[PDB]
Amino acid sequence: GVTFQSAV
Amino acid sequence: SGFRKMAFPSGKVEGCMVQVTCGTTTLNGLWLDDVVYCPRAVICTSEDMLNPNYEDLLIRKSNHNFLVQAGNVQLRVIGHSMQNCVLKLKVDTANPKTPKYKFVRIQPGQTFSVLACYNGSPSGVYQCAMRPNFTIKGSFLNGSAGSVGFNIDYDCVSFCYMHHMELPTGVHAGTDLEGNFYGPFVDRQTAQAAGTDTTITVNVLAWLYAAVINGDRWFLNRFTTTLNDFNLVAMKYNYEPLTQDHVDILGPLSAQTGIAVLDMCASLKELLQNGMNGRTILGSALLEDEFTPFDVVRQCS
Amino acid sequence: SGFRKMAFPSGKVEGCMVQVTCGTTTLNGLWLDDVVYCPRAVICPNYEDLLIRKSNHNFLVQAGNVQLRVIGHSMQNCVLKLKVDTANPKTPKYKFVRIQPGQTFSVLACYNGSPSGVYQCAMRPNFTIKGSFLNGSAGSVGFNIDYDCVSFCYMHHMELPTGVHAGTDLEGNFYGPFVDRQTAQAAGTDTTITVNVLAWLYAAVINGDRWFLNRFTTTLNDFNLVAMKYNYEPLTQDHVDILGPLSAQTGIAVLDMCASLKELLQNGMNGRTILGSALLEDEFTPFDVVRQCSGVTFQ
Repeated sequence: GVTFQSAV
Repeated sequence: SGFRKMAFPSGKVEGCMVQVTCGTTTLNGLWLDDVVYCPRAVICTSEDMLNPNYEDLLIRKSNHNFLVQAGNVQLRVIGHSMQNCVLKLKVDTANPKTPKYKFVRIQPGQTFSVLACYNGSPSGVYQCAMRPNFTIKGSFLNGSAGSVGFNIDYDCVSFCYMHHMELPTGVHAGTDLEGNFYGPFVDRQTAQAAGTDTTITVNVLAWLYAAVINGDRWFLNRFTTTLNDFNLVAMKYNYEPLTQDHVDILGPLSAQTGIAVLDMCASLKELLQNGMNGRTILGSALLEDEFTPFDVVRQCS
Repeated sequence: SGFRKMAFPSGKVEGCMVQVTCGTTTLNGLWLDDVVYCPRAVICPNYEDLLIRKSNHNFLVQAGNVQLRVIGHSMQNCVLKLKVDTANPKTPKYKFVRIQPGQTFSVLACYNGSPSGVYQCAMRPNFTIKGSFLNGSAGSVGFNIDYDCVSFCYMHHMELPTGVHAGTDLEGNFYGPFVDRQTAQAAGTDTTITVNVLAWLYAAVINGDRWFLNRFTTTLNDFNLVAMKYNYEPLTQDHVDILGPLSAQTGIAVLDMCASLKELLQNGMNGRTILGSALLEDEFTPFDVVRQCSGVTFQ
């Protein structure tokens, strides 16, 4: 449940 | 008079924010002089975010794979390198809005302002602290990576944080501006958890001093304590240990109020045991720990 | 995730702040187009009209290291308008707006014309603001950003004896029953901004903090009868409408959430916290929750 917070 | 969570004015940082795109991935970059700093995870593909090999991914990129947009202007990337977890994109234009600045790696307990941005544009500014477990309790959504934390004491912008990720408890992890993570975290979506967080004791004491400076004394008591006895009590409430350095750092606020540091420690011990019984301190019904001794002096008379 | 007291980015306003000095009084001015706005107390029962027999050169206006040439002066309500010979090249798209109690705004606290900090404040129901201001802060301004437009809504004037603050809109009209003279003045009984509390309970639900939801619902009339007894502002149907998005986005209808708030007032929090607070926060508007939780940006 670890999330990069870039956007795609 | 008054006491607020006060951020630094954000204009000097606003003028550095850009949008960085690589393939279908977009985040924010920090344009200082002729370099754009951003999280290296912008080069990851959606598929491989568990175990990216960043060296391998970066060598397959051309300068023209990086789309960098400042407002409506596209910046030309003329070189690129990776430093720890940050990518450095060399561009052919120095940012004319570059402020006087430096990079600093902060210690847990330190505070800073965050300019949360999306697509290179600012959404808002708020105060944050580096927690003892090296997370920050931010307010960040998808696309906020590359937003920065900073202080602007005097004329110089000190950048201390670049945002990368959100952990499963909803708190945040990121790096200094040299790309080194705070805490044991890595730029991978593998399972990671923040350690147990604790309360920043020296900040709580600073804030009680701010309360006395603003004319509130209801929580003081006649007692003093020793440093070691206070630490034995504080640990039982998951408070960070108070060191003699912290005691020294509180010397100024102690002199301004006439309340010795260990006298204020005895008042904090009693507040931990009794709670506030329906009263507030500086408008809060709990003990606030994201104001440093320096923050209190900056804000108060 | 997360939820913080979030101010608007302040860059557009920082480029408008200047220092205004008259005699031994120094405060801040707001330089927009070719006019500098500041509190009329900079010229100081004061007969401000009789006191402006000074010349344009009596007002020293400094923008950074540059002195602005004043070429006229006039007074509007409690604000002085200094005409200068140069339009501010940094003037943003802006307008002046007067806000209502319960509305929030960002304060750019300034000293000697230099911005020192930024924070969020609410116009209280008793027309004060719970600011953080020291001597030299008069003329600091409050603002929101609507889309691309800076809406200036507050100019700081003074501190009341309880330590809260009073000021004007940018046309010089005070918020609240206050005057700009040394006379005995007090903050009236304040009340809690009900619609803002509900907005913040929605923010809490968006962030997964849900322990206060209950099975009960209520009516606007039934809720207001209980709420007035705890010194909460009345909730109008307008407020219900404004919360419509959040009510839809969370599945808690406003009146369903109202029943949660109704219980929190009568029963307290029973030792729990909401979004990291042990009291009911009332300085986030419904729009504040939307802008923060959807990542609205300003360009």
